[PDB]
Amino acid sequence: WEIPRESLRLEVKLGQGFGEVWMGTWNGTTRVAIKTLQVMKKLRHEKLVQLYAVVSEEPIYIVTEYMSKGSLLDFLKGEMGKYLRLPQLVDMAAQIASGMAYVERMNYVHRDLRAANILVGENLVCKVAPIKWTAPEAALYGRFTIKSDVWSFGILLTELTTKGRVPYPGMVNREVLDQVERGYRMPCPPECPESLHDLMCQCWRKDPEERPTFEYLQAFLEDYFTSTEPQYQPGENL
Ligand SMILES: COc1ccc(-c2nn(C3CCC3)c3ncnc(N)c23)cc1OC
Repeated sequence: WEIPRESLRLEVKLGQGFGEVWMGTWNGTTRVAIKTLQVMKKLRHEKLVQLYAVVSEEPIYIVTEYMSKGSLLDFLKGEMGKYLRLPQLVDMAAQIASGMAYVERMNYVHRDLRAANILVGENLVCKVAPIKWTAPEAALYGRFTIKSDVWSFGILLTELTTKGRVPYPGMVNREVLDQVERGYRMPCPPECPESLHDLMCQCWRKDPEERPTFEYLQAFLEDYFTSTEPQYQPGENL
């Protein structure tokens, strides 16, 4: 996994803050993402951003596949938001579901699944790479599980369907926590089918063991326009 420092060229800054992320070149021939300051060495999946190489002595360098559109959150908010429509958004949701199903199967917990933590490439490829996105049992008692990730996935569906807005518009953290424990849940967002809001509701069940698996979510999302909304019609935004 270890590569020589002189094999890397750092071209453009992409982000900063703990360290930075650059776009660059590996071995003079490969566009890569470079980040400066073991799970990533074990995990492998087409919907998981792929580690390429490391420089493991301070100053440390992490080298992964390049994702050309930046974060899903940035992508949704930018020039592309205006044009995404439910079939695109449902498709991206399904890809992430697929990523998380691999994580499910491998026995890992992600713990911070949300749009800022997903990357987007060419051709709408999406890949896996604070109260408001967190399941109550996780936020309150540190019970982080795949089931709390499923909760976050529910919140990400709303980010997808509102094209990147903050969940719980106008409420502050303390307000979200209090309200959600009292049984509040986000209503159906404008022009988004009730059947998809119902999936969100399934992710936000109080009993973490009653929430759907990712394998279930992936299959539902892949099949959505044949099995669930065979008669869908694009509207003004979705
Ligand atoms: C855990 O390691 C990383 C996680 C995310 C990114 C990453 N971050 N970024 C941008 C910085 C804000 C999103 C990327 N852009 C394109 N491709 C990428 N792979 C990235 C880079 C990483 O290392 C190269």
